[PDB]
Amino acid sequence: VDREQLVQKARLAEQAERYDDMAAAMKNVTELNEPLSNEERNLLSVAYKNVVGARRSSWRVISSIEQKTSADGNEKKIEMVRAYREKIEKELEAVCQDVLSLLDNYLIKNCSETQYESKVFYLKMKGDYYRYLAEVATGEKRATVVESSEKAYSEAHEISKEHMQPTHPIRLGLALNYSVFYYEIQNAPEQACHLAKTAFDDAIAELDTLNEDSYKDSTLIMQLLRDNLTLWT
Amino acid sequence: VDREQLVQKARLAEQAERYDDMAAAMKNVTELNEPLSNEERNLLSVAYKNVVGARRSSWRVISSIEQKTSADGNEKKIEMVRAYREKIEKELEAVCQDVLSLLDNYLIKNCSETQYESKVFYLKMKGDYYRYLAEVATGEKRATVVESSEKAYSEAHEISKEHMQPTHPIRLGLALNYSVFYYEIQNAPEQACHLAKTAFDDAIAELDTLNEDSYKDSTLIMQLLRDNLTLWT
Amino acid sequence: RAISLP
Amino acid sequence: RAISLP
Repeated sequence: VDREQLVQKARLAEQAERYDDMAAAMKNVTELNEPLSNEERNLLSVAYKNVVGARRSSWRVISSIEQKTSADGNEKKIEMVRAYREKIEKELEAVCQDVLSLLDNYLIKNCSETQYESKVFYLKMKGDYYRYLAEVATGEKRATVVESSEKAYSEAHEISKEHMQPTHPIRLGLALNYSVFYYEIQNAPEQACHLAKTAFDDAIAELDTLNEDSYKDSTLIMQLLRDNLTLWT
Repeated sequence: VDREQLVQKARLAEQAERYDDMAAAMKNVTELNEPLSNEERNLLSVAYKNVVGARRSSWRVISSIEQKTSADGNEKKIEMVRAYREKIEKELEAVCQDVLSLLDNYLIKNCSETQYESKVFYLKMKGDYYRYLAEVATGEKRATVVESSEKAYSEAHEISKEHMQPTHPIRLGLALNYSVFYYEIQNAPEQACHLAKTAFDDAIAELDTLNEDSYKDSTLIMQLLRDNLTLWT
Repeated sequence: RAISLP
Repeated sequence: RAISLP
């Protein structure tokens, strides 16, 4: 059982656009109960992002059609579109639960006090995947996953504020996603704008704290913050 | 579930980009042992084209990487890149065998003498899916599937020459794929060129015979014939 | 229509 | 390089 082969597998699977294989390899790496390098973290994130991403994209297409045919008033067709939506939801939720279990029982658990970058990165993932659950949940189940999403982002934001520079890509990326959560999930546009503007402004104030290694990644997330802000206003 | 529901599932799956579900739906439709409408044929074809397409694309990426690392001389890495290629091959081969079985046992079988369009369409698919098998085969296995592909295209070509106008999309599409077969598989560039040039010239000679329902598909293919011709010369 | 981290 | 029917 060779950790380096599993990582190489993941790199191969990514190149061949086989994201299930990539997720499986990186899951297996995580299960070895040893910390992930930066490259390994991203390999895990990219893998599950695509696996869940294809279901999210399918669910939107299906929901969108469900709306139109629901209005059209043809049951037999409506039942089948709805059943298909449910089938995709179950897939999506299974992927989210899979990631969350890795996060809670391996990745967040094994972060030491000083591994701030990793804690924020993982807590942000935890917020993201509960947010993906929130996108498709209704009733009490929605309320629960929304609370969980909020608690993950909230904690990640505390750690980021205290221990990372305003221009740090991971901190910026969290502000980005957390603000999206505020707008789309909590329907709190004021809170969303405040977070995105603050994060953007704070990065700009300390713009000289950019290393050439982070310049490109930070400035690009900053554009996204601004893009969202322009849209929301 | 009714035939009508399976077809609607196929249409939904297509919009959701879930080509496995699309193939499974259309497979069930085929197994009802009744002829396929025009829309149904295309649904079946688009479905499997994407399913196999994703493997062909992955195979090329992996094969290309195998050649570069093969030159590199690291056995551990070579073995697993090799094994990964083989895993994808098996998937691709299973998809082709699945389609071919549908074609031989249901679709071609159920074509009456006057259903020329259908026969050509299906025999072209048969040629295509043996061609895809030929892409990854070596030795005697390659020779066998190449013979099979040639046989299918050849028959389709005789029927299309005899029963379809030179401007007919299905006839043009066959000339396109058959000429690709000559070039890429048979390594017979003169035969490839002759077929593509003849088909294009014949369509131009009788270009007045385009119908408002087909001009679009037909003209698109004519471009592609010319594109290939330009490249091959 | 808001965009999250790619 | 050669393009088959889309």
